[PDB]
Amino acid sequence: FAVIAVQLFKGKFFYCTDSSKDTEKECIGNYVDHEKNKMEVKGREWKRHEFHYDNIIWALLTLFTVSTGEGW
Amino acid sequence: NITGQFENKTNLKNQLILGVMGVDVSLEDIKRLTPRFTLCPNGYYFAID
Amino acid sequence: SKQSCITEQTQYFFDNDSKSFSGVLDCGNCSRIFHGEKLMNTNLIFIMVESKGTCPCDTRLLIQAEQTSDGPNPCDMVKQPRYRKG
Amino acid sequence: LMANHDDYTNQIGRFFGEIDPSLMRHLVNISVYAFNKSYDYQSVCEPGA
Amino acid sequence: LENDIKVEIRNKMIDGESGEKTFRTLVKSQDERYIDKGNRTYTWTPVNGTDYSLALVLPTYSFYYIKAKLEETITQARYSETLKPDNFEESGYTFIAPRDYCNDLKISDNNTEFLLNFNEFIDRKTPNNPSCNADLINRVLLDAGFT
Amino acid sequence: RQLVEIAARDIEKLLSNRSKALVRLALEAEKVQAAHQWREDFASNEVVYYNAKDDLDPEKNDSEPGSQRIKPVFIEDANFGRQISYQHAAVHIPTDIYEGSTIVLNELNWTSALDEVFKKNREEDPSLLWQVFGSATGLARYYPASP
Ligand SMILES: *[C@@H]1O[C@H](CO)[C@@H](O[C@@H]2O[C@H](CO)[C@@H](O[C@@H]3O[C@H](CO)[C@@H](O)[C@H](O)[C@@H]3O)[C@H](O)[C@H]2NC(C)=O)[C@H](O)[C@H]1NC(C)=O
Ligand SMILES: *[C@@H]1O[C@H](CO)[C@@H](O[C@@H]2O[C@H](CO)[C@@H](O[C@@H]3O[C@H](CO)[C@@H](O)[C@H](O)[C@@H]3O)[C@H](O)[C@H]2NC(C)=O)[C@H](O)[C@H]1NC(C)=O
Ligand SMILES: *[C@@H]1O[C@H](CO)[C@@H](O)[C@H](O)[C@H]1NC(C)=O
Ligand SMILES: *[C@@H]1O[C@H](CO)[C@@H](O)[C@H](O)[C@H]1NC(C)=O
Ligand SMILES: *[C@@H]1O[C@H](CO)[C@@H](O)[C@H](O)[C@H]1NC(C)=O
Ligand SMILES: *[C@@H]1O[C@H](CO)[C@@H](O)[C@H](O)[C@H]1NC(C)=O
Ligand SMILES: *[C@@H]1O[C@H](CO)[C@@H](O)[C@H](O)[C@H]1NC(C)=O
Ligand SMILES: *[C@@H]1O[C@H](CO)[C@@H](O)[C@H](O)[C@H]1NC(C)=O
Repeated sequence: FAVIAVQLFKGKFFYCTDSSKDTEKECIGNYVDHEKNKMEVKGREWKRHEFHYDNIIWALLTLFTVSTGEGW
Repeated sequence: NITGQFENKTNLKNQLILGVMGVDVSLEDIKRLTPRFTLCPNGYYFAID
Repeated sequence: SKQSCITEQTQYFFDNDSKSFSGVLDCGNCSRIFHGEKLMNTNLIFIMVESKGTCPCDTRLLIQAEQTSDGPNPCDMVKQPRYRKG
Repeated sequence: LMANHDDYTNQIGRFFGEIDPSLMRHLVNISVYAFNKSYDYQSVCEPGA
Repeated sequence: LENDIKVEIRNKMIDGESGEKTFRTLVKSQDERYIDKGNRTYTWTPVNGTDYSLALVLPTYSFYYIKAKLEETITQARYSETLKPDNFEESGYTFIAPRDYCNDLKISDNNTEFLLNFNEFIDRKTPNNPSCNADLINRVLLDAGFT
Repeated sequence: RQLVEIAARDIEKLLSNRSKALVRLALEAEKVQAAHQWREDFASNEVVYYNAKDDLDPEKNDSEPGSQRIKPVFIEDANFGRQISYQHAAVHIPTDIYEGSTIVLNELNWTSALDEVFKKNREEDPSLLWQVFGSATGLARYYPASP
């Protein structure tokens, strides 16, 4: 199940701090963060989610996490 | 946008503009072309769109 | 701090060219006698009213000042809008 | 401008309507006082609630 | 203050054509507390090659004005010495309108500074022939003399 | 009538002066962009420009990888009332737009002939205020370089 979860979510657990940009080329620079409701200018970061599937060591730790129930 | 002209090419995005030029004219620059100190204080100039 | 605001304002002026105006003010259940004489060769008027300490007719006031108001009804001035050339 | 009352003169320079409005409301109806209401779209204003 | 004649004048101007119209108006005062029954003459012409349209409002008593002819080079001085802020008992207390008397003068809100600087720039004025206009300076000096 | 026509033709002359300045600027902008070749490599071929949202402190680390920033010398002009440097044109890049992308860097490249034409426009008409190319990629490049 941790080898099928790599071939299914490998590299796809990436996300950009700015919702509009969805590629690492685009997520450079600054952006206005309206979502906090106070209009502050932030920096665009290209990040993974904290619990990946990008590797067998990382698909076994994020899948034990599901087994213990938390944050699944 | 004038990239393909007289050697006519595909014109991918040659229908958009590059931008808009703009030069400011201040209303104090216009009030010096209409001097009011030869008129009585009740007289004045005014323009209109 | 402060914001822009349509403020209706009023001004008054001598409507008529006559110099003497007399009458009795029709106050609530009382009578107030007055005579207005406009001084010649000036902008002043002499109001000779003879009634004080009588019943109060001060229901409202005429406030000649820049009072905050809404503007003209914009739903009405789009039916016959001002002349305009596009 | 003043009055003979010696108390109105304390509020010298006030609009007469702020004191005895019935007088000049009537006077307006005799038409010794016309008036005009006009708007000043470009005037500063206290922030209301 | 909107009339029905002024609406006509506005619609005439917007059409970009020239004209002239004298009539009796209601001129709200500058302090927004009084109204006068004025007597104005609206002359207007279109600004060529543009969408605008210029007009000059002019009272009937404003068709003439005073052009101060002070070219003796010493009469202007004999009127100017009277404005100094030390003689404020033979003459009254004066204020000077902060106009563009000329480019070296810089107008301020501290009116006494403007009166001073105006006096110094009067002091050496003869070399400033192509610098600053004889019209306003002569008119103000002559008005100071008459006052 | 004479005063109205005189002031109207003076205003027409002013507006046509600025219209001719606009014509010159747009001619050069179209001609220069028509003779521009796309790129994606600005590490070696720097685009040197002043970014209007910069710090006056002499901090070298305020620059960006693909572009080397200018540190201008700001003199005081009472015509504009702010800090002005007539040697180059500032650039404004919105906070939501990255100043290092390829579109922005190409726009920053083909718009220095605009610097030259801005300067030559102001030389002919010393009274000119802001003249600016508002780019369709988000840039504004106004001539008198001010923060
Ligand atoms: C004005 O129009 C011209 C073309 O009409 C624009 O130039 C063209 O811009 C496109 C997109 O920026 C270029 O295509 C790109 O080419 C590169 C390299 O070949 C490639 O890696 C990209 O994937 C993309 O296909 C194109 O080469 C370029 N030139 C021509 C002749 O088409 C120009 O950008 C327009 N003006 C502005 C301000 O954008
Ligand atoms: C502003 O104040 C002026 C004061 O001159 C007002 O103009 C006057 O308004 C009254 C009431 O509408 C007019 O009275 C009527 O006049 C017609 C024709 O003169 C007459 O046939 C009627 O029997 C009635 O008496 C008066 O004529 C008019 N004065 C002028 C010179 O036009 C004006 O209405 C006020 N308001 C505004 C928005 O201007
Ligand atoms: C004068 O007062 C009467 C009675 O209150 C009122 O109906 C009228 O509208 C007023 N004005 C005129 C011009 O009659
Ligand atoms: C200008 O004023 C005079 C007298 O004050 C008056 O007779 C004349 O009618 C006024 N002008 C116009 C156009 O009404
Ligand atoms: C203005 O400045 C002058 C000189 O600096 C001074 O003499 C004068 O009192 C000032 N007046 C006001 C109202 O600040
Ligand atoms: C505008 O041009 C027309 C014809 O070209 C001319 O008759 C008119 O006098 C001009 N107006 C001014 C204010 O010069
Ligand atoms: C128009 O530009 C010319 C430059 O040849 C200049 O000499 C002239 O003063 C300008 N006109 C105005 C009204 O600024
Ligand atoms: C574009 O960049 C190149 C490389 O620096 C430069 O030689 C060229 O002059 C630039 N284009 C313009 C219009 O300045």
